[PDB]
Amino acid sequence: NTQPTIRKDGLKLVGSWKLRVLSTEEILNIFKHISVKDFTSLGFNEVFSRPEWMILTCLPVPPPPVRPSISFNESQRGEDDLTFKLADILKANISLETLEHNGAPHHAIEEAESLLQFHVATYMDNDIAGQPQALQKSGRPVKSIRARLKGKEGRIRGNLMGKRVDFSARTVISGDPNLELDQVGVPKSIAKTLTYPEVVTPYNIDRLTQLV
Amino acid sequence: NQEDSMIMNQSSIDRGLFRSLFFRSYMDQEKKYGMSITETFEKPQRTNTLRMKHGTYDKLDDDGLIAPGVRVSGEDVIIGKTTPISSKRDASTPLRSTENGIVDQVLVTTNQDGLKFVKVRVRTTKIPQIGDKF
Amino acid sequence: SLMSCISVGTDPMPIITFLSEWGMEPLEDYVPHQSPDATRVFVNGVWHGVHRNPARLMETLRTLRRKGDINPEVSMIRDIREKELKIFTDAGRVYRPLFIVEDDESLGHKELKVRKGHIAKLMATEYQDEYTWSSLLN
Amino acid sequence: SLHKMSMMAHRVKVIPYSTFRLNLSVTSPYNADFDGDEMNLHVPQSEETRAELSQL
Amino acid sequence: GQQYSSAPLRTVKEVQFGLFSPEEVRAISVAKIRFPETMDETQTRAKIGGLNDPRLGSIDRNLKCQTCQEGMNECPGHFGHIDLAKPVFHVGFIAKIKKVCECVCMHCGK
Amino acid sequence: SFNQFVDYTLQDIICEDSTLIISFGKIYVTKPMVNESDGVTHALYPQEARLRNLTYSSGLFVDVKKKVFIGRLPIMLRSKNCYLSEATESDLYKLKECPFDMGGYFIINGSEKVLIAQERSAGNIVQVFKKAAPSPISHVAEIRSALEKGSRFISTLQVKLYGREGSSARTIKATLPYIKQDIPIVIIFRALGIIPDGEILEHICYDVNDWQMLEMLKPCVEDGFVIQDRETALDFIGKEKRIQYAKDILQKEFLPHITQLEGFESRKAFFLGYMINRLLLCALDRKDQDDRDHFGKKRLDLAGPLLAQLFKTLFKKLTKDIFRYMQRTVELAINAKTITSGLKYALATGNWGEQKKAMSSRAGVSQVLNRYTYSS
Amino acid sequence: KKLMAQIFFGPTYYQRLRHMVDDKIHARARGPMQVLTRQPVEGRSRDGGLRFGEMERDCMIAHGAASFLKERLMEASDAFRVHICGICGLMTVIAKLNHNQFECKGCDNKIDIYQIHIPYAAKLLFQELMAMNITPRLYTDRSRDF
Amino acid sequence: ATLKYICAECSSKLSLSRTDAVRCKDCGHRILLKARTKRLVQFEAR
Amino acid sequence: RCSFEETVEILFEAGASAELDDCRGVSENVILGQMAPIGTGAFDVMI
RNA sequence: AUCGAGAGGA
DNA sequence: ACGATCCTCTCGAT
Ligand SMILES: [Mg+2]
Ligand SMILES: [Zn+2]
Ligand SMILES: [Zn+2]
Ligand SMILES: [Zn+2]
Ligand SMILES: [Zn+2]
Repeated sequence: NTQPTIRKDGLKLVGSWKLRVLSTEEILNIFKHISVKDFTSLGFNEVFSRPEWMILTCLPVPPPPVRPSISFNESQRGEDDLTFKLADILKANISLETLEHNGAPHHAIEEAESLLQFHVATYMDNDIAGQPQALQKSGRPVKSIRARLKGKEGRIRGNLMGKRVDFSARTVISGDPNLELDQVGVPKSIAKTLTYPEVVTPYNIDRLTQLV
Repeated sequence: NQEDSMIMNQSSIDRGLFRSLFFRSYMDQEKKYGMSITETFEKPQRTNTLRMKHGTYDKLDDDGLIAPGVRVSGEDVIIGKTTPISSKRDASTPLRSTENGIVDQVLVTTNQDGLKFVKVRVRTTKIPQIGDKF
Repeated sequence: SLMSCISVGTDPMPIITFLSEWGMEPLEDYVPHQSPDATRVFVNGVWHGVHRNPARLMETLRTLRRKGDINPEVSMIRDIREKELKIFTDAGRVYRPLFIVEDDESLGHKELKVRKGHIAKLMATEYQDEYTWSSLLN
Repeated sequence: SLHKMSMMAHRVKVIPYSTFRLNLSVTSPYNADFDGDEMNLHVPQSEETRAELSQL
Repeated sequence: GQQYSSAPLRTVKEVQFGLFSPEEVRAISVAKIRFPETMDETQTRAKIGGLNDPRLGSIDRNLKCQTCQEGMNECPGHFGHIDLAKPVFHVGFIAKIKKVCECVCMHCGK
Repeated sequence: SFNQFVDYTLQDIICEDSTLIISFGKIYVTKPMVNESDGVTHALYPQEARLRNLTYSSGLFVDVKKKVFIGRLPIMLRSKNCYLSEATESDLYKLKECPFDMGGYFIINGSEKVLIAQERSAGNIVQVFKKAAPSPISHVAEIRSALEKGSRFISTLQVKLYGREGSSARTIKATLPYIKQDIPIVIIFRALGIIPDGEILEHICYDVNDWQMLEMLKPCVEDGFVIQDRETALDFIGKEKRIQYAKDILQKEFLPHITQLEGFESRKAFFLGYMINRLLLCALDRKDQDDRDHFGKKRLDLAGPLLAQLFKTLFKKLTKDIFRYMQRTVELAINAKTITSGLKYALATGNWGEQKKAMSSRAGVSQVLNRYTYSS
Repeated sequence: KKLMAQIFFGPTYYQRLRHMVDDKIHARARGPMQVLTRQPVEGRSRDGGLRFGEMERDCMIAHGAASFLKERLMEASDAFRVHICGICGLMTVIAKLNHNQFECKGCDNKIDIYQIHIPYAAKLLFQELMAMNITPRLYTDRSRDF
Repeated sequence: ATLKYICAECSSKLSLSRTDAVRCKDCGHRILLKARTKRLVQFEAR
Repeated sequence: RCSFEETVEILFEAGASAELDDCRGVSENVILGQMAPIGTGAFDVMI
């Protein structure tokens, strides 16, 4: 029987043949089986990565350090956009633990399996096809881990290979002919500022202390 | 005076050549939608809250607003205001971490909403020094 | 630039009208094949028709923009060699300075209409500090 | 910073006035002129680091 | 700038990209995450069984990161974790995952 | 620009889809006021608002049929309302307002804001474009068509000359509003009533010794004697359910200026000919491509027309929150604000034209003047 | 003494431009830091840092000045110690520091563990990564198992 | 002589209290300036 | 590669394929803030 | 202090 | 998909 000619439509897999959509759930099965020798031939590693993993079971949750707070305030609140989107998510997620075991109604489930998938795609990205997002406190648009992670002024590019740093300084500059080539006239007030941790030593103390 | 620097008669600077004034104004208001939470302009001092600024307050009288002929500079508080959260948490603007001058005029009005309003102006005279552009 | 200004926008129709009341055989009754020497007319990017002898028509228009009976804003362009006549009343068009020249002169050649005459009456208005820019305009 | 040359260790000479002062002829590699160009300074914290700057 | 550790010190020499087995996710957690709120249980100010904390670092610059103490200037945040319901795709994966099927086949999956 | 907003424009925006299921008329406008909470209504003076972060803006009064206010309107300093507009020199120093100050700005919360002219490509213009190599179409005459008094329904018609040089039989097609594909002109021409192979050519080629051009068209005519009739021209654009649909498009969105009413059919055929005439003048190299950088085929949108693109947009809102206290009345409800505050936000930011953001209007039209030096 | 060359001398109208040095001469020597990153803050206005850009790095590498790159990329700026599982390469650890206690639950590892050293921004990313369902396994020996 | 505010428009030595809010003595303009200070200031005339 | 143009996804296909990063690259040792196999870091030091 | 928008210095 | 570096500053918002 067969392999459909498959289609991406939003966040769903859709097939022709010779139309049944691929419910999220379908695809877990599969892989949950597929072979070891099948994996690997194509890119996988028994222990470190498996196609069933490629799809979402359970979603970790990033602790505060990753997404924290406060404001203009004190008594009146604070938060980043992951705590907000890391809600739209624990949000619809109980909207569905509240149907299956409470009020249960056939084709009006799936209105809300796309929410829960959708916010879980959004919490990871949103500069894609169709709708971006926004409010439900700030307006726009949004946040996402990805753009945090993304090119320039974003982690890796802007915080890891290029950080802002201590003991530095900056001014205007001008030329002065009675200075030797390898010198640099540092103005005083700055020298009064930047510091160099020296270690105490028989050798230095006398001078050293007269500084302290 | 190379690769475009130029040399200036420090004598004639003194006589007053290329001098300027330099005012800068700071601003403040009181609260938001509170039926019981209202910033207050005052000259603070702890009162269970104790997060007040590194710098000095003693240049503010009681309305919490420096007087005019007063010379400020450093991290000096120019406008004391406290915001009570449960209590007297400081929240008062100090002068630029770099500027220094003299208060010139201080204004006290209000906004559409019957709001307490303040705009403090500080004046400095800046003199053609070494690195200045022209 | 110093002397630049910008269209603010008039109303097309009082002209449209004037046009259809001075030749400008309108479009519908158009017969391209039995009247090719037809400067076709254009208003605000619309084709309202045609016109034989558009010449005897512009003059008139110009005298009417320059006397003041048609807004001085409205631009009046007659392209001779492509047989079109575009009249613009759009808003947001920049435009400008200048004086006029019509050879309008008796004892000799092509001249500027202006003269020490007007200009001296213009300064007249500098020391009494009724001749404004605008009177130059009209 | 489009060279190694836009960076180089120098010898400090504290002075009055508030401009980083430098030698004409060390201009090019920086590509500075003096009609306002601004310039950064960093300060090594390890004895090694000091070495790395003064030697390489 | 943080305390003595008994632990030793190593330099990084290998990095293993790889993925998330729900397996570990709930093996590795401390979280449960049962409610979608941040902290107010009837104006009551503290944290909650819900979001941001049931064994997780803090705010009022306080040490209760689970007998962990040392707090927010040494609390490598420790992970939360949350069971979903009926599974879901994973965005930057859609397109390999579409390619995976245009590659395996139905019902037995070979 | 401003004056001719107020003075005229404004009043015309308020008359329109204005009417209800209620009829506004004369809008009335105040020299700027201010209602401080708990109080009379003061007379507002520029220097005064620059100081207490008030908005030099005046009162919006509408004369509503079976006297009434809907918002306020930021006033262009030194415009016909700004009290500074009639002021003597010594009258000025008096209001503490510099007499060298030339005004031309607004004042919103003490910050003087300037509306930045905006440059854009004119409409209702005829434009031809040779298109690249790697493309089948080879020239295209186009028109960003849309109405001067009434909306901003934006409707772009293209007349592409599918077929590069030589590449077999150069056919001509066009483009239409909410529609499926292109159209060989001759249908369309038949569809506007012009039917005879050649009563058509007149609408295009204007002199008959121009075989060259004629011939250029020899192959269009041929994509159509598969249709020799009004009703089956209208046909091809999908019975009676979908004929209609076309007798519309070819009145409501096909060349909207000109008109949208009933019988103005030939008024358009002719045009469409005109388009094609230049489209072909340009393909036979008798005449040059159309230069996209002629200042003459662009406009600057000053402050009037901007306040204008906002005022409509909110006046349509106050207008329709109202089709709503009222929908729910069955058995004054106006939210003034919407407007008196929408205006403020745009004038206050730079997101020219409310909430959504979208309005990458983004110009940050509205900036904070500059005042380092007079000449700036 | 007279000057050998005659000179150009005259009145010429000159301009004083905003931009005076004393309003620029910021200098930092360790100060406040952001909340997220733990990196110094932007702006002299708040005693920030200067950006030692991707670009200046290239040049340090150019010179061959390794150690200095670490110092600048770690000791000034982010720098942070984290513990790790000596098995399941993870920031899954638990500093019950004091009570010489270590554990890596589940893994149940109590003797295979690691204190290591990285840019706090590092840890971040990794957590960010993890929180996007990916493992950034941290291994200790130049060694792959074979 | 013991002073506190001064409204701007007319020039009256007002001096009033936390809670008579703001406004003048028949010249109502809520503006109001802060006096001068009295620890008289020393200038270097340089 | 991360340290350049398409960053999030190189991270993902890296995630899925279980790439094992050597960490012999300047770019990556800068990320873990350790010495670089560079001039000063190319040899080792002993006794 | 996070965020978006324009203005300016090389 | 990218797109000079660094740089100081002002206005406005859930
Ligand atoms: Mg220069
Ligand atoms: Zn902890
Ligand atoms: Zn199969
Ligand atoms: Zn572990
Ligand atoms: Zn008075």
